[PDB]
Amino acid sequence: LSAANMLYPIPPNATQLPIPSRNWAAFRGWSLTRLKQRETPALGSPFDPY
Amino acid sequence: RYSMLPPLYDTTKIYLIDNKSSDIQTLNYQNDHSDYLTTIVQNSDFTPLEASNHSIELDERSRWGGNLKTILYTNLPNITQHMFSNSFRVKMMASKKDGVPQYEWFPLRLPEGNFSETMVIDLMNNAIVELYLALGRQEGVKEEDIGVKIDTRNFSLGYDPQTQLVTPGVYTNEAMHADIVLLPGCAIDFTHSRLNNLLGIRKRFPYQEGFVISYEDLKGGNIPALMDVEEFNKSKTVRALREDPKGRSYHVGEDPEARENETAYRSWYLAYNYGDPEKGVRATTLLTTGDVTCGVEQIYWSLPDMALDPVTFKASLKTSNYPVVGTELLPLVPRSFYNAQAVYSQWIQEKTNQTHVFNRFPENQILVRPPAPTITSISENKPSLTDHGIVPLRNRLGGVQRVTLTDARRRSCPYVYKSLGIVTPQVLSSR
Amino acid sequence: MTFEMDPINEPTLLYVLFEVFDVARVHQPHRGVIEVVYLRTPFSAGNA
Amino acid sequence: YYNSGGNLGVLAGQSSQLNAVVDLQDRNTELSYQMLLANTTDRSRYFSMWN
Repeated sequence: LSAANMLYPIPPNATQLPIPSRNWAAFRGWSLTRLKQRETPALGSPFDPY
Repeated sequence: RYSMLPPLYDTTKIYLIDNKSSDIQTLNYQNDHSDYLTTIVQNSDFTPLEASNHSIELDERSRWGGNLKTILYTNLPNITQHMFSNSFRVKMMASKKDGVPQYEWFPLRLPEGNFSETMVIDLMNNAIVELYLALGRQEGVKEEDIGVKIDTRNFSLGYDPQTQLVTPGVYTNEAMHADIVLLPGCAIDFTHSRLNNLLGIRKRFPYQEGFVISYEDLKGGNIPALMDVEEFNKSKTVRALREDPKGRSYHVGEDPEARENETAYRSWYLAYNYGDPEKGVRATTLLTTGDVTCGVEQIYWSLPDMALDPVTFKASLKTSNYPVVGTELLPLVPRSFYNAQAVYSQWIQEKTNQTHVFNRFPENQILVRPPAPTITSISENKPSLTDHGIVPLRNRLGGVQRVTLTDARRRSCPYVYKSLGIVTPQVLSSR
Repeated sequence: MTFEMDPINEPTLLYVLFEVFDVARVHQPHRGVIEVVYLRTPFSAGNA
Repeated sequence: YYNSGGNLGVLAGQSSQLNAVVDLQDRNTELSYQMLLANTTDRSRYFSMWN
């Protein structure tokens, strides 16, 4: 895959969604989609109670 | 190297805060201030958690090794299930009908919170009472022959070497040091309790597991019976007091006064420096200071993903064998006071409180409330500021450190409120 | 970046993928010794 | 467990003691593996062993 995974919340009924970030170098390209919060388990923690 | 920005020369600082665990929401979503992960980055514009992949580089040519001046601060109660101070076994009588008694060991439990050495003693006997109020009085045993009872006063200050009775007619009301009174065929277990050190009773040879102390072991420490005061006109003397108000026999060994005047109440304090110091209790035990904290047990610190393996320690991933970097003493202190009110405040506390819980037997001179000893000592959680020695560092420190605080039995201490460290790395020697 | 999308009656997420170079070299000098060196550029270790 | 610093896997030589597995919750191994298979083989057949 070779890519940094980022996740930004999209409030219900929201239409616009800005995302600020900066790269000091040059990568390969962008790749994106859309997922449902309920269907996305919060990783990083050894357990998701919600 | 900080991967970005500009690198800095010698004498730098890498801080490991506990105020960073909330932001790392993903790693400490299960552990509370005992083994949480922190980000030793602190850039200031990259949102809470970030820089998990980035590593704080250190050169290949030379190894570092800075100090570690941590700031610990706990809030561990006096008594809790953790430190094994709430429970304490003690064989007490179960029944006694038609001369058909029995004795069985029962584990007791104490509530979380309450402190003070005097208050804990009253609680240890309060547990004895609730056991009786559930099994005792329903089966057969009376209120008189209640096995086990912690006291504090000396029961041989008024004793005269002629009559062999406490001439005052009342035991001297003035605590000296806590102990453990026992009745025929009943003791206390302290193999799995640290309450024994609280009383001030340690074995000379602590290395041997099993702190059993039966009634059979307390030979030559019989509590001298009182003198019948109301019957002193010229002659009487020899006649010890049997009953009293409400009628509660002291359980005399026999009717005679010769070799008998004594009762069936073996005392620990009397067995110590009044018994025979060759085959008595004073052979395996020791009269030590109370000390509320129960012990000077010292915690361990460690930082696996940063500090090198200290000599013989080995790498692994388990909260029960982390490479210790330096040990500190648990931030619990004794606070010496002075209550001249004592014993006199006892006579008043019975009115401050609505119900005599502890003092259910204000008549009996043995099953009463233990006289409040002078100078009460209480625990006080003081935020220590230790000074740890120099410790070598890795070749490439991680983005997300792991701050752990192991205990004596190698496990988490769920009573940590603050736990931050400061490290100031510096060059040692080249390769 | 500014993403304009259709409104949905439920919380969603914008899964982005900054394609980069996540490479790592493995060096084995002696018996029972593994030395690896990772390197993901851009985004070495987060952004700040 | 993957991409979780909380339960990062270990794989180092007993003598080295230096873990050779450095993971970041920023990476996504799971998805990565998926796409990988769909590029080297026909992701339509089944293979019980790997479920």
